[PDB]
Amino acid sequence: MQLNSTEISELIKQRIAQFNVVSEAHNEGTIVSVSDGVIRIHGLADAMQGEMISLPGNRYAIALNLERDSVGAVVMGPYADLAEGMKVKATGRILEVPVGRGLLGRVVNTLGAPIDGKGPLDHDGFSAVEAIAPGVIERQSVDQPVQTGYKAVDSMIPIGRGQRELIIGDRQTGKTALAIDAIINQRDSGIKAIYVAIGQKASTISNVVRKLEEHGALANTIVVVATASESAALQYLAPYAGAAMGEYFRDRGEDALIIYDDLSKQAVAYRQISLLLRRPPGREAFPGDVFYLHSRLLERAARVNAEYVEAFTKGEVKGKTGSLTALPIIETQAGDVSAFVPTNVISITDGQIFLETNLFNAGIRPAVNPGISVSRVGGAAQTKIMKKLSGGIRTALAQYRELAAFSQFASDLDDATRKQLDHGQKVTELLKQKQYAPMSVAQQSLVLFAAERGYLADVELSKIGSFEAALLAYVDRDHAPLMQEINQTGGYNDEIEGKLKGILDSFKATQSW
Amino acid sequence: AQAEIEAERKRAREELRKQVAILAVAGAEKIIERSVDEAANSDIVDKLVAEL
Amino acid sequence: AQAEIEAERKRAREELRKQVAILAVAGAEKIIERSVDEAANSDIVDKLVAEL
Amino acid sequence: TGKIVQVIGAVVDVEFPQDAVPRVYDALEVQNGNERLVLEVQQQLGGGIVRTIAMGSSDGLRRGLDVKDLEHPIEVPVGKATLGRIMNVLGEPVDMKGEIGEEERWAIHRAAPSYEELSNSQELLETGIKVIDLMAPFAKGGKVGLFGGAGVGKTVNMMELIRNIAIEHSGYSVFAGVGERTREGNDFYHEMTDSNVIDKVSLVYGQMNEPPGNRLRVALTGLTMAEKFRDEGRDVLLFVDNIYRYTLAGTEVSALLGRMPSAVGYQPTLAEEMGVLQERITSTKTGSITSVQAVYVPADDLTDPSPATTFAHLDATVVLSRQIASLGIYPAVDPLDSTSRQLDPLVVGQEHYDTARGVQSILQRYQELKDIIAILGMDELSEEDKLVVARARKIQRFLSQPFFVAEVFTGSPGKYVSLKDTIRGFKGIMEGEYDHLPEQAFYMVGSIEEAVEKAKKL
Amino acid sequence: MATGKIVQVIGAVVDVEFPQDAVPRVYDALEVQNGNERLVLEVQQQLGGGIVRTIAMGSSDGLRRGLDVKDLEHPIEVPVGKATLGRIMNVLGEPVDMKGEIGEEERWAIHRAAPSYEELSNSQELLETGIKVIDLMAPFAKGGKVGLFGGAGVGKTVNMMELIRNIAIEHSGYSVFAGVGERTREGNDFYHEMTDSNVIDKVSLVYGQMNEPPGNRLRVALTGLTMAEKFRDEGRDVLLFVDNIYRYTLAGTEVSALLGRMPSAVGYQPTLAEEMGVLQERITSTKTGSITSVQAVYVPADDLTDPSPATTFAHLDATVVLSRQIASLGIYPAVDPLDSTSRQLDPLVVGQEHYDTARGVQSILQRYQELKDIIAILGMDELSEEDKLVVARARKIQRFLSQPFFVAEVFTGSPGKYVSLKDTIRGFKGIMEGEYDHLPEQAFYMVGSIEEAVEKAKKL
Amino acid sequence: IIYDDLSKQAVAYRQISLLLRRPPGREAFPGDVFYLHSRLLERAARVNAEYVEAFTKGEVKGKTGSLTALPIIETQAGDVSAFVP
Amino acid sequence: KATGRILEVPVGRGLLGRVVNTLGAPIDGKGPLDHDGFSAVEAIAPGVIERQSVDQPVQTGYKAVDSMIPIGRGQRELIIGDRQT
Amino acid sequence: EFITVARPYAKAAFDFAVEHQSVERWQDMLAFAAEVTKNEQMAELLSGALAPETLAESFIAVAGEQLDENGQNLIRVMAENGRLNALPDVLEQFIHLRAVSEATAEVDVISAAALSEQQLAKISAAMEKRLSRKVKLNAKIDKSVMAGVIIRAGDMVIDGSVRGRLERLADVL
Ligand SMILES: Nc1ncnc2c1ncn2[C@@H]1O[C@H](COP(=O)(O)OP(=O)(O)OP(=O)(O)O)[C@@H](O)[C@H]1O
Ligand SMILES: Nc1ncnc2c1ncn2[C@@H]1O[C@H](COP(=O)(O)OP(=O)(O)OP(=O)(O)O)[C@@H](O)[C@H]1O
Ligand SMILES: Nc1ncnc2c1ncn2[C@@H]1O[C@H](COP(=O)(O)OP(=O)(O)O)[C@@H](O)[C@H]1O
Ligand SMILES: [Mg+2]
Ligand SMILES: [Mg+2]
Ligand SMILES: [Mg+2]
Repeated sequence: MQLNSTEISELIKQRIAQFNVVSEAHNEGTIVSVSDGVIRIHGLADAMQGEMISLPGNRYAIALNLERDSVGAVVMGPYADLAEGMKVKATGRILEVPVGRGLLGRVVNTLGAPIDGKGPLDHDGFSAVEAIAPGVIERQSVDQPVQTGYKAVDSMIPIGRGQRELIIGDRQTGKTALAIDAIINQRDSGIKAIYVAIGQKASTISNVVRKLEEHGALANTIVVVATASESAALQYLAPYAGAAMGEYFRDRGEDALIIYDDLSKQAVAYRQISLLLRRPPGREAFPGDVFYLHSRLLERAARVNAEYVEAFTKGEVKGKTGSLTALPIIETQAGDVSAFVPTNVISITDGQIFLETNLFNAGIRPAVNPGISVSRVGGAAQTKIMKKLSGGIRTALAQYRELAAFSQFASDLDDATRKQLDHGQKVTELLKQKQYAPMSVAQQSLVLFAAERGYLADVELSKIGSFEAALLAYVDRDHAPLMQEINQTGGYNDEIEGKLKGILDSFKATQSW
Repeated sequence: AQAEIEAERKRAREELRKQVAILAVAGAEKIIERSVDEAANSDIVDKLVAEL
Repeated sequence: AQAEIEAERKRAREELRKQVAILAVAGAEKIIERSVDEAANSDIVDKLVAEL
Repeated sequence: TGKIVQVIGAVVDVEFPQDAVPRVYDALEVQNGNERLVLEVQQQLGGGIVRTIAMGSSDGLRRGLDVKDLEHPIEVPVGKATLGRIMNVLGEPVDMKGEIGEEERWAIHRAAPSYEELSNSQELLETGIKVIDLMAPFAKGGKVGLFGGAGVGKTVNMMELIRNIAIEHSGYSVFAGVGERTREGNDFYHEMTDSNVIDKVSLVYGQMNEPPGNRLRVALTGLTMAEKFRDEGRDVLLFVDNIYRYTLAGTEVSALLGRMPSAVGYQPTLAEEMGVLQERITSTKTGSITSVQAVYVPADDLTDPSPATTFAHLDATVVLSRQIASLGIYPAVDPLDSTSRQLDPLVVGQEHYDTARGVQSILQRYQELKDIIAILGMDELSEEDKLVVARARKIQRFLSQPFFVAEVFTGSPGKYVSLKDTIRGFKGIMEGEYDHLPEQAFYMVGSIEEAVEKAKKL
Repeated sequence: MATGKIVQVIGAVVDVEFPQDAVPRVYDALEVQNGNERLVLEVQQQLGGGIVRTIAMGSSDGLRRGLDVKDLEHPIEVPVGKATLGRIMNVLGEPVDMKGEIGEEERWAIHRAAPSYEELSNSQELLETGIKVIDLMAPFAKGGKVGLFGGAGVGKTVNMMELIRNIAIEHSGYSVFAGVGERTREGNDFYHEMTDSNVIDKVSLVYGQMNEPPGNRLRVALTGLTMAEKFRDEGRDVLLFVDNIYRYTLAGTEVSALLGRMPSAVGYQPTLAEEMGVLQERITSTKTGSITSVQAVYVPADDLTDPSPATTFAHLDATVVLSRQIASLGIYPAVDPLDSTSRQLDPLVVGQEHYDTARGVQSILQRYQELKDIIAILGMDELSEEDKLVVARARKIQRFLSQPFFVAEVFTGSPGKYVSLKDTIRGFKGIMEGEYDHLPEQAFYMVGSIEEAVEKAKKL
Repeated sequence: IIYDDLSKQAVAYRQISLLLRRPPGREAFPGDVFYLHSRLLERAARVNAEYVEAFTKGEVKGKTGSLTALPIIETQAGDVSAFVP
Repeated sequence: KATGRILEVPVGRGLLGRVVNTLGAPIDGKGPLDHDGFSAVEAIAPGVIERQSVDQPVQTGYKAVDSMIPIGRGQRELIIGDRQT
Repeated sequence: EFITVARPYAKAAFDFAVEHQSVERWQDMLAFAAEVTKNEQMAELLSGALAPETLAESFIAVAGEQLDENGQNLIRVMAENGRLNALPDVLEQFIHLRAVSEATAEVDVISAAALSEQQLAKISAAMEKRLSRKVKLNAKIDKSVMAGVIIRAGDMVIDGSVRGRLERLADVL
């Protein structure tokens, strides 16, 4: 079973053959103070900003304040063992993380050390944590779909390959659920997934990993973890490590989806770091450069043209464009979007999905507010059929909500207004969807066709859900080839509409909800 | 289940490597303690000063 | 499988206990830069048996 | 060896020879008059100066006093020897009985369990309280948080949870009083002794009268005892009387430690200070910890950073509202803000889930209608809206329940309600079976049969 | 030779100590080797003896205390003239389009004084945009300044794209686009759009994207202003487009705290109004040449009370306010007629017909805004029949102001419409009168000219 | 014992505190404002006979001491939700 | 000059019937104080084990208070309200 | 710490001493001025909030070994800003600037045992070419390193100790 017990010895012994006797030279400094994870270092004349500073043991610090006669650095780990007068060695290295294909299905901390207990990492080398985003001339327009599996999101608010779509809302409104369902849906789409957990408690991450493992999604996903207990440096650096890990795929011509969970907690950790460094607080006690943090973080998510990929790969990969899609999550306290961090993140991203408590309590789950939510890429990210169906739908629902506000006390409704009110109520009922139940493109297209072409009109509101379920089952058993054609091509034509109309008529005649 | 078993086996192997390394270097320390030579020390000094 | 690897670890101990013998390389062949006479000819087995 | 050089409230600076500077979190000792005062190291300043927090009253300290350096952090007794006794933050006995027969002492500052050790569990834990187990059920080994303002009834709910949960749990329990009333601690201890259940509970008490250091560090001692009981392989119950005071003590001491204020004047390390404490209260594959924590809400502002940070660490959250309490409805649980991780059709099953969501939707519709009702009155409503209002009011009344611990207030005897009875009653109310009964019929009734019996006499 | 040494590196702010007799002047450029890459620093303040505080025009990462800093005795100078056309340049005037060297003949400092009082002009020649609400409520003038106010996601970018497609193509003259703090994707899409439509040869692009350090975003707008001023001084008429003015003040706010200034107001830098005036006063049409400018202005949380949007209001001539409340209904362009205004909207310019139509529309919408409050609670039956008629016709006008742009077909899926001023006037006159009382409200939504609203009513 | 205007005390700590440059918290009171009242009020308690005997050194036996307190707080516009109340 | 006393105030039954400044100095014209020594102004309240439960009545005259809001010996009872109420 | 505030005074004093070719006397005066600052009663006097001129004139009284025209001016200038406590650091920075001006560097050598003169000579010769300055070695051999040698100049460190090799090897774990 473990005959390797002999060979591990040879593996250990060959290290001595690998070791080097050369006497190196390094710059040296001494710790003068230790407090709350921040250390002040005297000396280190050659220290660079952002440099990795090596401490006693295998611990590291990041140099941030290069003041005269003193260096301020933050410890990336448990700082309590440090003491005044300890000797500190300045390396030449910037922060780097393990990166590669082998990270899939592994749980690693912000430093890249595997914490899942599945043994050491297989990886393809190391990449810098801090890196610049591709310039203007290296990008390509976003025109490819990433399917969320949610009717509301995929219809009204399309997300494209290379888009930055903010998920924003109050606590306990389903922000995490939507993102993990988006991760689950990618199990067979070929898009790699990265889930970055900032400041969440470890048991929640255990539950998330268990849910991803209950489906086939975990083998396609990388999980980066920075629990609430870990030092602020690790939490604030966590998104960048995930960004670099996703950028690994983006430059080779593969698609990656990266979920930043609670960037607000990253901003909180950075505020703590800045205040401990005695930097001047700005508005809401946040440091001034907090916008630069999120802006330079989020600008990495982009779609690059084939030329950039060929240049990066030195001709190994030709003709393929890489893309990184980011879905940041922001928590608002009472729907107040005027707060500093929400305003910055809303300014940066290419759109937002608003989840709010009132709709969630009303039973509208997912509680996507069609009015304030918007996608700035729009129809270019959708397949042709989905675009055709949903384009009218989203504004129709918004204006229905307005009309329902207006009409609430009027006894007499014009028949056009009655049509709008009934249609809006039925469409609002239609978009509700249970958790962990993604729908394929063909099924969403079929249901939206059933809604748009008026077939839902006579059905009473409560039976609409059973109508949808029965239609899905009937079409799946009787009309599989058309579903396969729609899922593969996503095309739309006169014969496609005719077949859909025939399917709707046959279902509505023969079947029972 | 099979993947869990294989992962536990790999973890056990890495554990054994961690076990051996610490006591190995600790024994090498004593090898230095009981095999050091003043001529060897002078050789080390002269070697490093010859390449400083 | 866990009960298999539990006994296999007890089997593994003897290979770990044997291979701790080879420490003359790790310290001696690095620090003196030449091969060395086995001054610790008795202390090597002393370390082997005492440490594991 | 050390010399005191500054005394600023609870913070004392001590100078040591540069070769002997104590490590962070080391315990120091200084004679203060006719008593011995312990100091805990917080920060290492330059030049051998160290900044410490006094575990006691700092008045009477002069400059230049000799300070003795203990080489270990604060260590408290643990194990079965702590069972049935009241202990200080420093692990000293506070009851008049003799010394604690300790066999082992543990440092209070410990690392959280690793990600691998964590264990998942879904065993629903039943309570006698209709609203809690209906809207926000919680599982064995999970975290429960009671959020409320001043006077809404966090402590009463926690005592009722203690009474109900202790029935089916035979393991040990730990109660940690942090910055609360001493009178409540004495009453709890006496009622535990009278019921002869004291010998299963370890009580760590640092109350509001204590200086900030005791309130700041007291919770960690209770956590250390709970961790000792857990690592033995048992199933433990942990109750924190008020988690908010810990952060409040941190805020009080933060300014003197030389840290710039943040947000609403809280310490910048608020989130890390809360997380390091909360992460240690977790069930593990070796043993499980069930935790109930009361969370004070300053000025009823649920958006304050201290309540806001706590929300993410908890599995089930019960929010108490002053407005409901003013109606006389107890427990004053707000059902539109209370939420639990366990409200999931897979675990609770479909019927419970559907009943809970129906109640939630009905109450949301009532909240939506109330603004119109306030101005135009109920007469303007549509006939279905009036039925919605009538059912919502009945639901609101039915959520009330007489508590056994509240008999000293209401006089009426307490009730225990099964989950089956509450789900059946609420489903019956929503289906309209009881639309002929008055609202008062449902007020303060244990079960629906008691509601119909009260209706006969109105 | 290099004569200075870095002594502090905090964030984007670097302090350099020079000999006491060779202190660099304010706004002078500095040069330092950040490993392989050459880095440029801009001197902001002279303080103490020989020490200067500087903003790095690039990433501060990798800088060390002690690095030698060379003293370039001139401010940042950028290429100007026809050579810039069709090229994409950064804040420093370096090409970033991979097309090769700029090959300029002249270079200009980005910091310069505004035109004097005597040189200004008042040639308010009316300009048509082809948008109903903009042409009606807030007419443009040649050589004027236009601001598009709005929150995030209200339509500033698509409105500016439609304005470009309308005027700048027909303008028959040079144009400058300053991408201050823009998204890289949108800048790339705009460049490809200009290339495919084959008008890039007439326009020069300056880009400072969000990811760039605060110095680049702080100074990038001045490069565009310098190029536009070079074109103007030749005597040409040029169009200047600014992606977002607000981000310039945001970069200033970022750098201000480290520069030792105390905070003010909502945490803005104390010099907010001074910087805003300094930038805005160079965008003017002098007697030699005219600069027409359209500026998008971000409004934080749609609060027009915020000092950054509040201050810029005084510098513009026509102000178009986009409101999320209208955008929530999906009725784009979402221009608010009751907040938008223009200096040109007086009878002496527009003639009495246009002025009367605009005033009528404003009054009708104002009355409807009051009546809607009664309707919301009490219901529509409580109104006078004349108030009911006013509500109906106002609700019609509100929808008629909408218009599909054929730069937004990707979103809507519908063909764009172009409207002349005369047809807009006639349509709003007809809706104000009884000609169209019988058409439904939806009959006007995103239609275009009044002449086709009847067609949608028949189709509805 | 009936303390009058414990509110007028809290305003006074704020002055001594703000004069000492201590960072204010919610409203303008310093975070210690809870400790101020908590340590003053907690002295009002009823003590068992054993404490009385220990304190009196055996002079008084079998009697329990007590101290009742009636603090007075003044609310603006009947707002019971203010910080100090 | 630093006195050796931590802040202390005169105490004793002889204070009864006097109007006294916070330092213990009398402000009435009734001469010096007879007192039973001094006591510390800042002190720690009795701990958990020294308390006893409240079961004795302090009767205020008003019917509403003694009926609806009983006050016991050793209890702390907040009186809270707006101005001139 | 007074490190940052001592720098201008040390630089000014060194430039003045260079222009008057009196560096050694200045160094001795600075040492004397640094010693009186450490006096227990003078420490309390300096801690008290006396007026700058009276504190200065009281400080000059305790010093009769100062060049009055220049040393008194120095003390009065530091007194007017309350920097008198910085004198022990002004002295150190003055020494450092003098050593930089004379192109001379101190080097500390640590080894398991005393070195031979020839090894010391080779070390000094190598260091003089490394720094391009004159060097002055001092030997501080240590009980804990069992072999090798450590060379420290400024803050650049070259390690050849066997202890360093042992720890650097374990790091490969
Ligand atoms: N589509 C849905 N249908 C029904 N329940 C849902 C749906 N989406 C989420 N939920 C439920 O809502 C609750 C909160 O979900 P989730 O944890 O994703 O919220 P969140 O906004 O991320 O919360 P937090 O602030 O705690 O991180 C859970 O009980 C989850 O099961
Ligand atoms: N079931 C109940 N029946 C009647 N009254 C109740 C009930 N539950 C709570 N109360 C009321 O709650 C009041 C205060 O309760 P409790 O002491 O638990 O509050 P708390 O929230 O812990 O407050 P504090 O913040 O002051 O510690 C009591 O006076 C009691 O009248
Ligand atoms: N005239 C319009 N027609 C259709 N959609 C529009 C229009 N204006 C804005 N939108 C919607 O608003 C979104 C954002 O518009 P954009 O102008 O990019 O935002 P911003 O004003 O923040 O730059 C677009 O994706 C588009 O769907
Ligand atoms: Mg979440
Ligand atoms: Mg309580
Ligand atoms: Mg726009």
